[PDB]
Amino acid sequence: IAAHKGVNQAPVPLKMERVGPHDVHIEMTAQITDIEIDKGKIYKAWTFNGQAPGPLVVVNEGDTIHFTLKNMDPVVPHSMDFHAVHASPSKDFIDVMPNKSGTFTYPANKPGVFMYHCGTKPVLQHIANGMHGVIIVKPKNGYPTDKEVDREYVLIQNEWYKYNDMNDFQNGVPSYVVFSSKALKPGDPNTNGDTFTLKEKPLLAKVGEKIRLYINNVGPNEVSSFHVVGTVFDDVYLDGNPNNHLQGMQTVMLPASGGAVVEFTVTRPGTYPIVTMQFNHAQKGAVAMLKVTETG
Amino acid sequence: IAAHKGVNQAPVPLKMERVGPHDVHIEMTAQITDIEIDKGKIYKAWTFNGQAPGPLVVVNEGDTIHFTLKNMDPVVPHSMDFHAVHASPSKDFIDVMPNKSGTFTYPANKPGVFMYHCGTKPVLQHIANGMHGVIIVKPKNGYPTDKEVDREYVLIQNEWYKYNDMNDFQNGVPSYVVFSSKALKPGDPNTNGDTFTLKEKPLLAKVGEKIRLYINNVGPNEVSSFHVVGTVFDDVYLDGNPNNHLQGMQTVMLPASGGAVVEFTVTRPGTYPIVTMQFNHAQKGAVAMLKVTETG
Amino acid sequence: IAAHKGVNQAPVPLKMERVGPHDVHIEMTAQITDIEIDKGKIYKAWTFNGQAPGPLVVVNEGDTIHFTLKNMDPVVPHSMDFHAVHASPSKDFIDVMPNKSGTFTYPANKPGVFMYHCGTKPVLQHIANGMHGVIIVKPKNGYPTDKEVDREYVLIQNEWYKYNDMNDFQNGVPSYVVFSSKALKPGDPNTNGDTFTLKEKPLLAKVGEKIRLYINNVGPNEVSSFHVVGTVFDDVYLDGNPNNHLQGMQTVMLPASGGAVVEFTVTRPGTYPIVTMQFNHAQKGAVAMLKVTETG
Ligand SMILES: [Cu+2]
Ligand SMILES: [Cu+2]
Ligand SMILES: [Cu+2]
Ligand SMILES: [Cu+2]
Ligand SMILES: [Cu+2]
Ligand SMILES: [Cu+2]
Ligand SMILES: [Cu+2]
Ligand SMILES: [Cu+2]
Ligand SMILES: [Cu+2]
Ligand SMILES: [Cu+2]
Ligand SMILES: [Cu+2]
Ligand SMILES: [Cu+2]
Ligand SMILES: [Cu+2]
Ligand SMILES: [Cu+2]
Ligand SMILES: [Cu+2]
Ligand SMILES: [Cu+2]
Ligand SMILES: [Cu+2]
Ligand SMILES: [Cu+2]
Ligand SMILES: [Cu+2]
Repeated sequence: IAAHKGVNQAPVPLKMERVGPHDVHIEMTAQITDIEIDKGKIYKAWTFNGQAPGPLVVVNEGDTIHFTLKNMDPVVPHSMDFHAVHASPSKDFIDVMPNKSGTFTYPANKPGVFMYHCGTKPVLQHIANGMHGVIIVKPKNGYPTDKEVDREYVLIQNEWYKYNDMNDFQNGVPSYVVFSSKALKPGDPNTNGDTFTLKEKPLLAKVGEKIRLYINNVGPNEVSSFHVVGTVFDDVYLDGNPNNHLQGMQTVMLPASGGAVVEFTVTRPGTYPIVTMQFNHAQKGAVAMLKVTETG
Repeated sequence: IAAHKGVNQAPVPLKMERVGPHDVHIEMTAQITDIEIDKGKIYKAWTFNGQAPGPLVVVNEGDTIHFTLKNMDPVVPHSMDFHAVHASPSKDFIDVMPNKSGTFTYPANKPGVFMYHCGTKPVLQHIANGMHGVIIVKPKNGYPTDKEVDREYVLIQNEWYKYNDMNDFQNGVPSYVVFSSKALKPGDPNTNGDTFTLKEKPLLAKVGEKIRLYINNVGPNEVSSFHVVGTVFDDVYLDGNPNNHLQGMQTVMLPASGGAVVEFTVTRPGTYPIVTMQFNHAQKGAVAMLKVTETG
Repeated sequence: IAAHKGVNQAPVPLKMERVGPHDVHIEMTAQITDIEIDKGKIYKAWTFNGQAPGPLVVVNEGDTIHFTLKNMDPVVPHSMDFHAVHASPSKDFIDVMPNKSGTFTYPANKPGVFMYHCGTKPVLQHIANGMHGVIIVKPKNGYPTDKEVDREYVLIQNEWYKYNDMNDFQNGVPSYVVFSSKALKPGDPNTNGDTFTLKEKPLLAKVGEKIRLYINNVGPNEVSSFHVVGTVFDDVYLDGNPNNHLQGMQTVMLPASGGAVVEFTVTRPGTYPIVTMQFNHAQKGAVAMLKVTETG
């Protein structure tokens, strides 16, 4: 796209603020931003806010979201579909033109770990170029295992293809499959989908801890066989709904867009890989690390 | 196949009749029928009854099915495997020769949303050429959410490959992935697996309704990441068995042949896409539409 | 690998012995062994104990495993990752050099049907060349349906690719997808992942029996849509954990490394195929047979 040549729009922070006990404002951008997805490999991503996957959104069950998209792309329209919400797609997930904004309002009434993504045709093009992310909706009544959890992180799986190549997006294997982590609390890492960051800068934990991961596989095209090496998931909540409780899972199958809350205990000091057990994907980048120390 | 050149056997209606409180007769054909799977693209499908996927069968839990297959194909044997039934495959899912009939009897004792397909070697060839469908077995005791459901439809996902090409069937990506709808009540649409019909003629519903979909992914080869845009599944029954209850799912993973009953609320007027979130497949056809109006 | 040319190391029996009420010794080898994966096709597999998948391990919930790997490969290091165990991967799933041994100790505290595999980088290479298997951990309190089960077997699904070809392992479709059976009791078959053995020598059962299968899809790369033709699964325990109970499933979705305990009734004499309903994989080998007779 001629109008994207040389474009590298600096990341813009997510803006959120609570405007009522059950109402929250969110403002995101659509923007074109260079991201290093593998060493020496820059992808001029289509993004929310200059991150791919996009920034983490966290709301409470029952919150109505008043969402603004400011489209900084100079030529391509963009839009937003939150899987968390009840909305009219043809009214509320509509396009925002270049250099314009749009505001849409809709409720998040279901707890869980939801994908969000651009909804502009061809949606495959917009998702594969980077316009995906996660919104967490916290359950009013928590999870039954909340009191056991010592530490928590968010991990997202996505693919990368040949650059803006619709034939490859439709018909080709992914060139890379990657993990990223998005911060929940101050000091947590906040990273983009790449083959290396969570190897070189592992997530951190302490011996004996029960860890919760909020996870989503945003695809666009693949499923995930999510596994933490050296442990077993004590508890799994499919899509992060507390009712969808499984126990003692080795591996959690995630559809494209699928989420989960998974919890597991790290019993011994060391480094614990986090993989998809679809090992062709792990070989192509989808391995993160958890470093477990006596202190944390 | 020389004997299929120029063959286009007109669709023949499914025949069913109840013959006892727990016994039902079903008569289907195997026949060779041209189907427009994408605009301008005719596939000379191997079918049950001239539809691909085949006609919908609905029975009650505990019904014994007395099934007749009349093979109209001039050269290829065909057969029937119902996933709903307990049967001896080597006696009861056997081949029927060209221009012959065969009758087989077997019980449907499990509620749910089952695949059916031809069982003739190579089974991949017979399924990929179009010989797939759904049989619904209604639970004796219903589902716990029956009283909440306002409206219901059946949707089926399938792939199409290069025509009768066993190399492609085994080794290639699908050329198209598609939805079809099969009628449960008078006036419901009844369509074949194609890239366009359920876009151009959306399923219909009314604002505020709880919708039930009976769904199955018949493959042959792919899994599905089933999602209704702009809603969340309130309740999901895996394979349509009432016991396999999930709540608040964004996306339902379906194996090849996998079924589900999914229920969701449409809160606002508009058009709601129905997708697999494996967006390479959605791009290749697997998007249906649900049009939600103030009246229905 | 020059040092593997002409190498065919005869299979060595698994060694296990109980050393305390909650402690078990296991000794395995890593070795290079020719396996006929399809008629006329020899794969010089990287194996545990000369089998691919490797030998079956069965322990009790709460058993600590004192595991020794004796590496007979003349040049490549190997290692062991049991999905059953809590361990420090960077201390306990480490490499054993050629012609050396290593001993590692770790608890199996979770019931279920777990993958095991080599953990040596590139792990895809080691798994795809054959270093995969299953460990069953028997639940202390059994399964709720134990008293209904008449007969049980273990089945494992795996893929085979072009020989030691990392490009194909990462980017290619499987050349073969296969089932194998591993013995639980004397007289049970014990076979390797190949396209033919369980067709030519079916598993055996008697009319009317409830059959339990302990199943795992070891991949490396594909998911499985596991189905027994002519029946429905009465009960399914995901990953073999008794809590993860489903009923009346036609088809069980297994992620890569995913396990299950599945139970089903065979009502009539005959031969019952066992498939993945991803029929491209079934066409490429993934069909086993169950022969059901009046006697067994
Ligand atoms: Cu309030
Ligand atoms: Cu507002
Ligand atoms: Cu966009
Ligand atoms: Cu892939
Ligand atoms: Cu703790
Ligand atoms: Cu799956
Ligand atoms: Cu693993
Ligand atoms: Cu009766
Ligand atoms: Cu009759
Ligand atoms: Cu047929
Ligand atoms: Cu595909
Ligand atoms: Cu209603
Ligand atoms: Cu979506
Ligand atoms: Cu004891
Ligand atoms: Cu010892
Ligand atoms: Cu190895
Ligand atoms: Cu495949
Ligand atoms: Cu019995
Ligand atoms: Cu089938």
